[PDB]
Amino acid sequence: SMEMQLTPFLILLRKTLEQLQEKDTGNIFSEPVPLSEVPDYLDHIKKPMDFFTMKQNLEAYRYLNFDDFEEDFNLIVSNCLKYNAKDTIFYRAAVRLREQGGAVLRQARRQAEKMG
Ligand SMILES: Cc1nc(C)c(C(=O)Nc2nc(CN3C[C@H](C)C[C@H](C)C3)cs2)o1
Repeated sequence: SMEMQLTPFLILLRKTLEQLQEKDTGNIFSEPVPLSEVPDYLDHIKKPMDFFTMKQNLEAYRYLNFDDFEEDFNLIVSNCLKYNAKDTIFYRAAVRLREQGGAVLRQARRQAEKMG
């Protein structure tokens, strides 16, 4: 909501972001894709995203509603599916992250709705 207390909501986002990052068992989503090793990445991906950047956005108060937070998580997944071939560790890991992050987000959204 417009008038909900922001600090409980941001603590919820911090807890949720930690739970999502814990699903990065391949350790490929928690820092920006290294452009020095993937120099054509921005030719394909318009909005890179990763869990460190999400933490920066959170602490800069760029997430004022739950949907924008979830949209950036979804970008981590969709960027990875888009850039990488299906028969890669990266692609398979993005599918796993989509599956595991979904339950985290469903529970977190229920908590966010109770704050409005
Ligand atoms: C989700 C995704 N899509 C793509 C195309 C990639 C990708 O190329 N990841 C890569 N990681 C590395 C190595 N990694 C090691 C860490 C310890 C630090 C961190 C900055 C770099 C090289 S390339 O990841």
